Amino acid sequence: ADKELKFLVVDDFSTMRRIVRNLLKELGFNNVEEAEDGVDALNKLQAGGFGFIISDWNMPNMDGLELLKTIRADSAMSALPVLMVTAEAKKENIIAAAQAGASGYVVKPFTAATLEEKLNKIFEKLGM
Amino acid sequence: VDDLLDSLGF
Ligand code: BEF
Ligand SMILES: [Mg+2]
Repeated sequence: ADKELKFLVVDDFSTMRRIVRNLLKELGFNNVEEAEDGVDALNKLQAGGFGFIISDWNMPNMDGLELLKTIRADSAMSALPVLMVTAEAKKENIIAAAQAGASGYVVKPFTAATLEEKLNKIFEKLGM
Repeated sequence: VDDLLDSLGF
């Protein structure tokens, strides 16, 4: 993946977004923007240029699953990688993530090493 | 859980 790939980090908790942003920076990914929920995320995605989405599961107004489906059902955004992050892994949510087209699914908290591993799995799958 | 995640490629 290009070091300048533009990420959108979506989470309703500002501190979690900051942490993810810092982990990305530690990996060399400096081009990162934030969104506080699915609606806000879609609004910023309309600006174009994004190449990777990392989204939390539980958020008001539009949660992560809802955001993921919206992205996958949109002609211009349908191919964007989306890594789901969740406070708790439940079989039902994992199966839901797969059905909706999640590129990845990771339980927080996670280290930079784990983030790198999950990103690389996605890059490899998609030929990025 | 982990076997599911692993089987799905997550
Ligand atoms: F609110 Be997230 F799913 F941790
Ligand atoms: Mg949340």
